[PDB]
Amino acid sequence: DNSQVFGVARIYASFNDTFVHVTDLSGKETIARVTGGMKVKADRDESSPYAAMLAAQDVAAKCKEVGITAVHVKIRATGGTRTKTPGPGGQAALRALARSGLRIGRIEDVTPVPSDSTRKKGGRR
RNA sequence: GGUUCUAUUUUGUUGGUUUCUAGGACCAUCGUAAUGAUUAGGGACGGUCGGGGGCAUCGGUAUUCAAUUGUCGAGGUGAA
Repeated sequence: DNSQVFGVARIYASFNDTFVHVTDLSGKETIARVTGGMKVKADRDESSPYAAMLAAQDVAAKCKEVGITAVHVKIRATGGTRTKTPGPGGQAALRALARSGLRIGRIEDVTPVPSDSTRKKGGRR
């Protein structure tokens, strides 16, 4: 209904999850599809870029009803849902958008990056 | 007994002239003969650099908490 011709998307990609939403050019959503929303949860068997491509592709089905052309992605973290490889999966979503009738606008890396990169130890909550 | 005059020396005091001696303030230059390529200390004037200091403000990103919308499972690990 909205017919917002471009919009942003943050690709969240933690170790188990790879949902892909695609919002408009202002902020409010219209469509997000979860990894569990693509039927699977089995914790260890959630990692790879291969099953993560399917969850990110079912986004395009309901995104059709609005009609977003250029999806401008912001990748946060790297992981996804698995059928094969343990480890990365955030590269999956970019392939899903590119294979559908949706277009890529720009690729941005939007991560909380510290200066020195360790795991934290030393101080409160 | 001593007085008086004259000459000389010494001590104190005063004045003109001649000659000689102490003491106080401030500043220039570094010459050459006795260890041999020496501007050794403090700055004033005029430009200049820096995350040196303390305080008072201000801005941005990320995280967390609280409230509200759209949307249904996640987080961890070598497996758990």
